[PDB]
Amino acid sequence: EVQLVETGGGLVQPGGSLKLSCRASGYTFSSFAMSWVRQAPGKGLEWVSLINDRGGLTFYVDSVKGRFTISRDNSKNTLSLQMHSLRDGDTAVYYCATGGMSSALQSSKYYFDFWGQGALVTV
Amino acid sequence: EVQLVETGGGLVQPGGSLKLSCRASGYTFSSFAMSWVRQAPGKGLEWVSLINDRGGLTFYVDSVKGRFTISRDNSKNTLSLQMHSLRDGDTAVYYCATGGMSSALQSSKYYFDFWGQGALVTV
Amino acid sequence: EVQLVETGGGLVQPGGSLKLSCRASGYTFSSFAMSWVRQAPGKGLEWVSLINDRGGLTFYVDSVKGRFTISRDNSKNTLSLQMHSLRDGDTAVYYCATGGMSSALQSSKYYFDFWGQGALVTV
Amino acid sequence: ALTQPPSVSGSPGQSVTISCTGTSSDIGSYNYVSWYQQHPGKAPKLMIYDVTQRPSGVSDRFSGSKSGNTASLTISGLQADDEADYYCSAYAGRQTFYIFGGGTRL
Amino acid sequence: ALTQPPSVSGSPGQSVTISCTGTSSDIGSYNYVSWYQQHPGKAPKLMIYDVTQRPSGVSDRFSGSKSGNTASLTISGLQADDEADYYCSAYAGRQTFYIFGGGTRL
Amino acid sequence: ALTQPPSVSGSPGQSVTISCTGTSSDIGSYNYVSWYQQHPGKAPKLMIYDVTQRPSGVSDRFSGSKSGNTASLTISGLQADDEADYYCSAYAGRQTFYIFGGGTRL
Amino acid sequence: GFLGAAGSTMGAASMTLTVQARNLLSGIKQLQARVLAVEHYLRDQQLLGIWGCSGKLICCTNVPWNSSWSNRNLSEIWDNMTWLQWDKEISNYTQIIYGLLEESQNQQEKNEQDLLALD
Amino acid sequence: GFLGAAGSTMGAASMTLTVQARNLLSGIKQLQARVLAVEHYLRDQQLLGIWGCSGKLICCTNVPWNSSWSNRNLSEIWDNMTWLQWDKEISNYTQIIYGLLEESQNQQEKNEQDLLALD
Amino acid sequence: GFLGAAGSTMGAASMTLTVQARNLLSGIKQLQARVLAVEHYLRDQQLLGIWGCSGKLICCTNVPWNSSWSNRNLSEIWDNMTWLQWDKEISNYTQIIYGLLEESQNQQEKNEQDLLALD
Ligand SMILES: *[C@@H]1O[C@H](CO)[C@@H](O)[C@H](O)[C@H]1NC(C)=O
Ligand SMILES: *[C@@H]1O[C@H](CO)[C@@H](O)[C@H](O)[C@H]1NC(C)=O
Ligand SMILES: *[C@@H]1O[C@H](CO)[C@@H](O)[C@H](O)[C@H]1NC(C)=O
Ligand SMILES: *[C@@H]1O[C@H](CO)[C@@H](O)[C@H](O)[C@H]1NC(C)=O
Ligand SMILES: *[C@@H]1O[C@H](CO)[C@@H](O)[C@H](O)[C@H]1NC(C)=O
Ligand SMILES: *[C@@H]1O[C@H](CO)[C@@H](O)[C@H](O)[C@H]1NC(C)=O
Ligand SMILES: *[C@@H]1O[C@H](CO)[C@@H](O)[C@H](O)[C@H]1NC(C)=O
Ligand SMILES: *[C@@H]1O[C@H](CO)[C@@H](O)[C@H](O)[C@H]1NC(C)=O
Ligand SMILES: *[C@@H]1O[C@H](CO)[C@@H](O)[C@H](O)[C@H]1NC(C)=O
Ligand SMILES: *[C@@H]1O[C@H](CO)[C@@H](O)[C@H](O)[C@H]1NC(C)=O
Ligand SMILES: *[C@@H]1O[C@H](CO)[C@@H](O)[C@H](O)[C@H]1NC(C)=O
Ligand SMILES: *[C@@H]1O[C@H](CO)[C@@H](O)[C@H](O)[C@H]1NC(C)=O
Repeated sequence: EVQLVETGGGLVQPGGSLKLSCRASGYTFSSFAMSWVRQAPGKGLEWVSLINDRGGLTFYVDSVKGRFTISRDNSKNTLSLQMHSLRDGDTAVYYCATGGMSSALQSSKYYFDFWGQGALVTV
Repeated sequence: EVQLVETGGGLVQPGGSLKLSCRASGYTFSSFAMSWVRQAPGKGLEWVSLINDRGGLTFYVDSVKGRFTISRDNSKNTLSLQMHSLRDGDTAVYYCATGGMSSALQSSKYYFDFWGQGALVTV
Repeated sequence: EVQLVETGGGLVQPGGSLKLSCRASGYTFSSFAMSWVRQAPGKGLEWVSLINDRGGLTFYVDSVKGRFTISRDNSKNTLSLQMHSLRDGDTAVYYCATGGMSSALQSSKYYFDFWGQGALVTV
Repeated sequence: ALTQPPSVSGSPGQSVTISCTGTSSDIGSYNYVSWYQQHPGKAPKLMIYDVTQRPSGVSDRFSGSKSGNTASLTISGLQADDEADYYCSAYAGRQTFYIFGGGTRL
Repeated sequence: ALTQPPSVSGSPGQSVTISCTGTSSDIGSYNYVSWYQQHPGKAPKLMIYDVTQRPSGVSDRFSGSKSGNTASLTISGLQADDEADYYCSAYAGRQTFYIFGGGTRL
Repeated sequence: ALTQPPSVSGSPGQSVTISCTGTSSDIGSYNYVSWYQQHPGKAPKLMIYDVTQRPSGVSDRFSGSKSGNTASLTISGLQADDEADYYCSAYAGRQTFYIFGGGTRL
Repeated sequence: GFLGAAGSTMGAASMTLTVQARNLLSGIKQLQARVLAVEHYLRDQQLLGIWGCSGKLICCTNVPWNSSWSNRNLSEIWDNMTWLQWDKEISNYTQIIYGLLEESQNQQEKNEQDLLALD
Repeated sequence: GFLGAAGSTMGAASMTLTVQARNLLSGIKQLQARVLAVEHYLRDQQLLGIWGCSGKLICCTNVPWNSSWSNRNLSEIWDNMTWLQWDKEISNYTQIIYGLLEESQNQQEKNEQDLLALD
Repeated sequence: GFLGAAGSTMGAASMTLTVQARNLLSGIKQLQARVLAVEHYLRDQQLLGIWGCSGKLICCTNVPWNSSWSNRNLSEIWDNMTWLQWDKEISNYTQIIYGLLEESQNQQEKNEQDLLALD
């Protein structure tokens, strides 16, 4: 079956940096667009960043455009997220997911079809 | 002589829908760009929306742009304004007027030359 | 090496118009971009406007765009700043300076180097 | 927006003026300031278009003028039967097409 | 943002609905409203996409709809195993890609 | 605007650092932070440009530095003729070209 | 390679358009053949020009797909069909699409001219 | 139809440019004739290129109208004149307009390059 | 004049591209010469096309400078060297630069298609 596993660091301090990495299996990595979302204990679901199937295009929420980078290594089937400053309001369980965008040769998606286990980012 | 006669409903509930249709006579309809303007019963008159002579381009006041559509049929000599999601502030006498724009080949106007009788829209 | 001399007005009534003209020696105007930067009477320096080496492009801060125009004449080796509306918040010592940009055929400067002695404009 | 006096007055046969002011960008940038005469109960009719040009059907009593960012309509030889709600209107660029002032009574 | 009820409930076997209200521009214009069911301790699982479409591997009793500026998830035949936090999500254009509501507990 | 200390206190044989802090986006993105020395009664003279570059006519005792969203000018071997108002300036992109701080009296 | 993707799916084959574009420009009868090849090239470039595609290889337009030309879904068309089969499938509709593209571009250009005319 | 608008007013005739554009392209002297037609087409396309209009039938520039070339108003030019009459009235100015268009495009390209150079 | 700037510096020469470009178009053997000149012109136009530069004489791209091709500074390249010297300086790298430009334009067009797809 399809699997998606979040990995990365744990405790961070304000003003630092953190790289998260998702390993995908059970499907062709390069055939799906992906995104990063977060769930804070005191919040609901929210979207953070979106990456295309190739990786050429990236999109972010206004609150992180100047700090976060979403990237992907298609040969390693690995999605990466580099974060900076890591403010107290950024503490949450972060997830990566497949779906949410399409190449315009595949049908419309705009949905997050497969969700990983998640990893907790604590400031 | 030029005549513009507005026909449409004069009473709608908040959040409803009304289509106000202006019939033109006395001139070549397709040769002029035209607009809808409104005047509240106790206030001055303001511009609402402008449509090009061919109907290709439409412009609206931002406070109504998301809910009003201006359209025309040159073969029927008919101008219409489709209003949705009406707010209490939209109660006014609306007027059909010819002028206000020139499609590049003819001399400019930026004025409303011919005026109709008007129609009262109650929200 | 390079000398910048500014000629212009002094105390002018609000609502009028002034033209401050910078002449210079030591370089050809067509080879360098130039700017107007002002000294607040009681504080520091503020950039007002920048004009490209050829004069084709002009840039202003938003607080002055509606009142100030920067113009160049390479044949006369003359730079000028025309100011209109004369808001009394425009009192300052206005300095003529070189630099601020390049035309991509020289390494980008992004700084000012030669300075004149300025002219005090009051309102 | 545009600012226009709520009323003017004068005796029959006299010259009166109605001013129209507003932000300097909208009036100074574009020389398209029109005036309309709206008799009570009637739709407005064009009185002046462009800064000074008069349309056909309007008498010589009505003449436009502009200076700086202030526009005006001059009504010479004012008649008692001329009383109407007068409005000024101007082009405001591509983002905002037209701006109207308030009505002037006589 | 989207508004969801804090919680819903009902008897086993009962049909219930969960509403989602957003701004009329984004919900009306964009027909891309989905619902996710997040069991406690688990990541959210997609249940409803394209307003009325069901992914494979999802119970047929799960459905949804859109109306006006709102959308809803309908869960017929409530089971004890259906206790989860429900979330709605919608496309909001190019400036904002996704908008979400809070969780609704069964 | 950029922040800058209103004044510092130099002395013979010591080094002084004049700090400047601005928006992290503009300072981090555009590595074009210059420093000027404005003698009282005179126009500002360029002392440093770029993070570590120096113009002709200025000795090596003046050196710039950049880190994070901050920048500084370090001066050693302070002379009587060095007592002037120092200013920092940085490139802000196409919408605004330069951001300036206040003056620091030695 | 030239036509190397000819047997590939339409999606995969869309990534080699520059190979064909470069290679298509690579006794009197031989000069006639060269002139005719040039005329065919120029007619194709003029046809792209009138559509407003300029030099783009993948030109997106404002003409909707009618669905009567072909009722296949996007995934089936791009993943399970070749360009030869697709081109044969819609050979009866090509001139209609071309006419619609020309009309759409004429309306677009007039609309742009009128927008530029606004002060 | 091809040249059907030749006797129509300039305004109405501007809507038929597509037909003439398609009709510009459609034994030693037959080959020579085809080559000459190609050369004229390419000269016109290059001339549009230098003006920055390579992809359009109708394009606006930044060059002002002198008004000495023709002092007619837009209504008279577009509604009361044919394209043949207009071409005759400005036959002595066409190369001046062409030179001004080339200079304007050069200034636009240099200004665009300098604007792109800004970070 | 044609090639008048050939001995001038690259910066000054960049302002005369229009005259040199316009003069590129200006029994059997001369007809062959005309056809060959047209073919070379079209080869250059197609090369500009695949790079997305068909509409202008000065086209900036998204390919960074490698610095291994030439390590001269910008001022040296534009103010001291002539275009003949520059051509010699990088004569060994043209086939790499063109390929990179092709790949860059292909990625740019695909990105544009994906951006247009967003509702
Ligand atoms: C041809 O078909 C085979 C069948 O699986 C496939 O593996 C191969 O990639 C195909 N190649 C092309 C060029 O379509
Ligand atoms: C689509 O095809 C039908 C088939 O007759 C035709 O009637 C209709 O006009 C077509 N629509 C368009 C937009 O081409
Ligand atoms: C496309 O149509 C075929 C026709 O049977 C169908 O089997 C396939 O599932 C469809 N695919 C999509 C994505 O709609
Ligand atoms: C196209 O027309 C031919 C006959 O000329 C017919 O055999 C073929 O089926 C048609 N194809 C379509 C897709 O209409
Ligand atoms: C030709 O002249 C007649 C005069 O009445 C006019 O009605 C007609 O439209 C004209 N047609 C063209 C193509 O100029
Ligand atoms: C119009 O043409 C005349 C011809 O000599 C010239 O002198 C004048 O400067 C021109 N005016 C403009 C605005 O081009
Ligand atoms: C155009 O000019 C002619 C005379 O040259 C005049 O008769 C006509 O009324 C003018 N039209 C406009 C709209 O200015
Ligand atoms: C052009 O110049 C010739 C010179 O004799 C003159 O006869 C002709 O009328 C001129 N035409 C225009 C439109 O100026
Ligand atoms: C040749 O070099 C001299 C040296 O100053 C220069 O003045 C001249 O313009 C150069 N020739 C050209 C064609 O630029
Ligand atoms: C420069 O060219 C060399 C050629 O081997 C290449 O290895 C290197 O990565 C290139 N550097 C850049 C920044 O393109
Ligand atoms: C650029 O190269 C020239 C070649 O002599 C040299 O004189 C100049 O100093 C160099 N400039 C820089 C900044 O490297
Ligand atoms: C090109 O390569 C040859 C050897 O292959 C070498 O001798 C020559 O100097 C090189 N030229 C340049 C400009 O790199």
